Amino acid sequence: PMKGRFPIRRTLQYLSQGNVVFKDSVKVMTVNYNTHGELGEGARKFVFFNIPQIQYKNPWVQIMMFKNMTPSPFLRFYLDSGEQVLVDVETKSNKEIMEHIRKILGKNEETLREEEEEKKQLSHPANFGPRKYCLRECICEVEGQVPCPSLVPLPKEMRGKYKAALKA
Amino acid sequence: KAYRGGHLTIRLALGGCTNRPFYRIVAAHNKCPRDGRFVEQLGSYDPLPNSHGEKLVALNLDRIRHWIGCGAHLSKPMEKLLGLAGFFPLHPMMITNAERLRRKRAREVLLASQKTDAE
Amino acid sequence: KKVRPRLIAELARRVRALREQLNRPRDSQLYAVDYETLTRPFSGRRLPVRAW
Amino acid sequence: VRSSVHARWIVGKVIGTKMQKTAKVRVTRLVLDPYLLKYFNKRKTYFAHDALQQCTVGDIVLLRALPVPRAKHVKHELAEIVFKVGKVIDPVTGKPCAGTTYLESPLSSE
Amino acid sequence: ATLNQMHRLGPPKRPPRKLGPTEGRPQLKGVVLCTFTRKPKKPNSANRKCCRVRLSTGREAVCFIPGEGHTLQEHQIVLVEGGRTQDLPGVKLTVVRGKYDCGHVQKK
Amino acid sequence: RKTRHDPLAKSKIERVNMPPAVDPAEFFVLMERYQHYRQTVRALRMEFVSEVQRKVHEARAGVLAERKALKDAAEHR
Amino acid sequence: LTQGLFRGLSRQETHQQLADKKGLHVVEIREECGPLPIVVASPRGPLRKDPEPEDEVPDVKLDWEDVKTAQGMKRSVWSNLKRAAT
RNA sequence: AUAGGUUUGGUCCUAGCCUUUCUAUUAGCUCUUAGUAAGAUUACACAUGCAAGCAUCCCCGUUCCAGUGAGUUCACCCUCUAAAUCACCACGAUCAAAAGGGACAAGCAUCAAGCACGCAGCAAUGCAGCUCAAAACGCUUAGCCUAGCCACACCCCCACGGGAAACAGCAGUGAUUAACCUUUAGCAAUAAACGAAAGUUUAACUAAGCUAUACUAACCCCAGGGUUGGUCAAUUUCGUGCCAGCCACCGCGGUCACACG
RNA sequence: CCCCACUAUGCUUAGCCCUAAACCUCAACAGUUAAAUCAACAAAACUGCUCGCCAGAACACUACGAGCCACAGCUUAAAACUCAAAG
Ligand code: FES
Ligand SMILES: [K+]
Ligand SMILES: [K+]
Ligand SMILES: [K+]
Ligand SMILES: [K+]
Ligand SMILES: [Mg+2]
Ligand SMILES: [Mg+2]
Ligand SMILES: [Mg+2]
Ligand SMILES: [Mg+2]
Ligand SMILES: [Mg+2]
Ligand SMILES: [Mg+2]
Ligand SMILES: [Mg+2]
Ligand SMILES: [Mg+2]
Ligand SMILES: [Mg+2]
Ligand SMILES: [Mg+2]
Ligand SMILES: [Mg+2]
Ligand SMILES: [Mg+2]
Ligand SMILES: [Mg+2]
Ligand SMILES: [Mg+2]
Ligand SMILES: [Mg+2]
Ligand SMILES: [Mg+2]
Repeated sequence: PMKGRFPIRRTLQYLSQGNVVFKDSVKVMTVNYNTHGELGEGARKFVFFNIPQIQYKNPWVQIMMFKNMTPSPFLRFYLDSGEQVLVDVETKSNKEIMEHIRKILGKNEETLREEEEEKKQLSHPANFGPRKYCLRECICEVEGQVPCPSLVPLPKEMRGKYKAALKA
Repeated sequence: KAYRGGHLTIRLALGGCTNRPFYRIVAAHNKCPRDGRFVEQLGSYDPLPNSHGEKLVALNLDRIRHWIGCGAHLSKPMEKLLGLAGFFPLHPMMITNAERLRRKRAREVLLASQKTDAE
Repeated sequence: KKVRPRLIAELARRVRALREQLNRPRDSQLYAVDYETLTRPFSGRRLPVRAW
Repeated sequence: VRSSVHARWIVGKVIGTKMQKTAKVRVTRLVLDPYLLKYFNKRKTYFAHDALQQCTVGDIVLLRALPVPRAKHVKHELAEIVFKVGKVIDPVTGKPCAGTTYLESPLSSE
Repeated sequence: ATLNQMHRLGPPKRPPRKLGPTEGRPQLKGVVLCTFTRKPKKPNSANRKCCRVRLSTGREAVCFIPGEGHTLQEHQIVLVEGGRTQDLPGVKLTVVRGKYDCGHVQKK
Repeated sequence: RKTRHDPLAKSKIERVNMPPAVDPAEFFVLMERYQHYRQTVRALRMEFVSEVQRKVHEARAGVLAERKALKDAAEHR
Repeated sequence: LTQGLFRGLSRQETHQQLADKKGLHVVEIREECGPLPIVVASPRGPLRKDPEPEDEVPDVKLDWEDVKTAQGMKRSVWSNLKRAAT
């Protein structure tokens, strides 16, 4: 089997389930949690399950964790303008934390669909080229048009071998 | 790549196999190869008539108007495709080449007539 | 990532530019013409037939 | 406002302070292992400009990219000391703390 | 192992594939030097026609002539190929029949 | 193709390309057609150039764009 | 191989035993039939009124061979070969 | 991998090797037609011919296309900002070099230390640091992440200078290698250069020639190659007698050879 | 191999050498006895976490290189040829 406890965390299907896509302002995210204490239980589960999901969606965001530096856990974000966003996460579950930072610093569903829609316009169906970029390579793949000579030989009147011979 | 000088141009990039040509309209640098790297593909042109006897020509007018406004030039064959469509005026030589054909065919009607008349 | 300097490429560049300014040809040499063969002796190039 | 430096804001830890008005900071980022699909810390060293030389080895600091590198390796500057070594102040309560214990009870100031 | 140990090491490094007597080439051209016979190892017993040739690379190895009878002499040209001679130990090359001086085995 | 350093062929040494003959009528009529065609196209090009300048300025400095940048900053506070 | 094949094929839990075990409906979801829920088995005894507690993350041991295939990483020139009817 | 053969007197386990599949090159035997695609082994040396001209003189162009893979983390993103295009002033856009930041191949740690690789300061000048087992420095190998890109352009990284007299442009030749395309035609199409333009030029390209290397299709006449102990589809009769010979693995052959001919 | 005799050595002191079947051939911390207990033998079968180590046999407790009060030494440690087994 797959090593480690909860091996599903190390899967692309689980890393892409994160719904926290930070904005352009967020630059650094610092997590301070305590290894023990009933109050900090959620913060530990948030570092064990969701940090992988957050860093996968925000690869250009620095995430640094510190253990047992304060009596209580908390999150702190550092924006590009110089503003700091403190977030007390004591006495909260990992879902409440994941849902709370999505409302104050995460993008909404309206801002995401737009970005995706732009990409669809990058691949024009009318264009012809390699299969990697375009759907069709040549226009002989379109019924009605003249087929490729490799498959269907052209008439002797349409080949430059005989056009020259017929003329001379 | 960086070319000394040069400019963008909207030309035709030949494609297809032997005796089966297929041009694809593209905006590419002036010095780049004919079928090499391009900035954007702005249409396609199938010279050979289809079953219906018609030549197909695709044009991304919204993008052709963008590159012409960014400093792009046009090739003579491509300026004759935009004149046949009504996007540009009929190229001067598309008109003069038609007049030359008229006089040429009228010059052949004389010899044909004389032969049938004289002989 | 530290590119190794090419000093001879800069030395010759300066020398060439200098010589192009000290040995530059004059308008008497460049734009001369032999009125029998109609060629510029500097380059040995014929003029267009419409200028003869 | 726009600068020629890639990393604008980064958090690190002072590892050395043996250069004049300069602090050597170690920055860690999580990097995904493509095969194991697990994140590991990839660290990197950054040179920060400290005018007052108030940094101490072992403290967390915040760096701000400079408009242009003042030196060959110095591209950032000390914005603020997040956690001072041994004298951290709880941001939630504003009270001193030594680890997971309060040095000054938060109830003193209600 | 552990995930941390598997990350430090990295993807398995496949040992560099070793080259054979032909040095990763289908065939090779060589000149004949000698024509002797060698006895195979147990459980077999025979006299197998072999020849020492100098390849174009510069080496000088031993080769096995397949077929019944041959007319190979010194200084002749032959084309060799791969293929272990199972009975003969240390013989990794085989002569190609009907190429250059080497002539196709006469019928019967 | 050749370079500046490559020499010339010996078959093109004594070569003279004579210009084509001119039809006075067609030459003049065709010389005006290019004059108009190129003037009609110079105007079209200027039109399209003004549309590319507009959109860019509109995008970074527009009414709608600046009406949304303030909404996103107000919602942040 | 044979002694183990018969061993696992005899210790497999059917849909009826599962329902009776947990007192819940066993619903079948098929892509060809859309979102239609198909009841394949129901408990004979008292149907439970409380649902199963939804689990955020399941602690089930996975197989790298299956996960490596679902991610387009198991390259093999011997898998998915055209063979005769069986 | 749906796996299979092979350790032993025999069994189980472990393990390596090999077989079965799909491509490419060369060799042997053999080979009917048509269309299409592709097409030196060698950065070794090259006979001949051609490959850049245009144009009322100036300028522009020959810095492109084409070619090769010697060398090799200059190829990507951001910032800033020249040249160039948008007739022109300006505008901003487009495109994009230099500079600054970041990212970026493989193998060897029996390459473990590198030896000036740092910082401050207007300057003078001062401090003594910088990189590295989370792999510095170093050796070796390799064109790459392919709508294409990078690098090279006889050699000395460069090219004033020197050696010295150059096909890694097309066709072609010598040497070399297991490796082998014609010393065709035309600028009619497209592209590029020049011209105000009609137009001119182009071994780019287009249309042909050669080659079972591959794909497609077909043919009244026209089929060979390998294999036949097991894995693995398929042998009758003679000859040979551990000799001659065969095998991808296990092995056959000692006068009854389904394994050699 | 058996008997007798005797020496280095076994002991003390001051230094060096740094090896072993240095093997209880069974790593450290925490935890479990239920499920499929479990190839065989041996000292029943497993979980979590971490470090170290091994990837066919032989060549090889070898060669070269480097380091070490070690100079017939120790540590680190390959390759070519060979086999279809070894275990
Ligand atoms: S591919 Fe379209 S003609 Fe051959
Ligand atoms: K035998
Ligand atoms: K000119
Ligand atoms: K190369
Ligand atoms: K023991
Ligand atoms: Mg090129
Ligand atoms: Mg640059
Ligand atoms: Mg060594
Ligand atoms: Mg190379
Ligand atoms: Mg051809
Ligand atoms: Mg017999
Ligand atoms: Mg036989
Ligand atoms: Mg004694
Ligand atoms: Mg003793
Ligand atoms: Mg002991
Ligand atoms: Mg041990
Ligand atoms: Mg230990
Ligand atoms: Mg071994
Ligand atoms: Mg020893
Ligand atoms: Mg030794
Ligand atoms: Mg030694």
